[PDB]
Amino acid sequence: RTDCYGNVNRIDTTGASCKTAKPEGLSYCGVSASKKIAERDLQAMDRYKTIIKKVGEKLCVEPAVIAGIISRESHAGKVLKNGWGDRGNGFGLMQVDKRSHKPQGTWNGEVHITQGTTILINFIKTIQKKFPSWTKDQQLKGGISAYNAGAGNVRSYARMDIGTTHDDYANDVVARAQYYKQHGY
Repeated sequence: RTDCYGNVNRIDTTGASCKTAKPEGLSYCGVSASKKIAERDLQAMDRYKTIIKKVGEKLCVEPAVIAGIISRESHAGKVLKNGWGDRGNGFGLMQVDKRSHKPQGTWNGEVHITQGTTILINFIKTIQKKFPSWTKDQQLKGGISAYNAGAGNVRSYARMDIGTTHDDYANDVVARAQYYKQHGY
């Protein structure tokens, strides 16, 4: 159903770096900061809950992981302009980069979340192949990190997020995702 690629609850996380938290207005960092940021985005997220869950169920990925990416990438659409990110390259709740993939659908619909989620799954698969001695959940983590920085950037489990935006991509996302999971996603 939703567990084909792992369980976010089983992944270890150090959460948001201060590079991510500060700018969001927090005076502290880590897992609790991630969750606080996730909570500030819940109401906006809730607007798309049904769709997030429908796509997760379709593709056999946890809806909370999709929600976590959404929060991180666009704050559930709050920082977008007609679906575009501030540099004009990312499109949609999940911020598909127009330079790498032609964007499909409306910015906040099922087509878009499908596309973004598919890209994610492809990164997961690549990591599964690249490190077949990792556990499924570890692989999920690596797939999320790659979503931000590419598969090439994942050379180990411990330092995967170095080189991602704020050096905390997946750790942050996973912490946000754990908050979501707690909230019915």
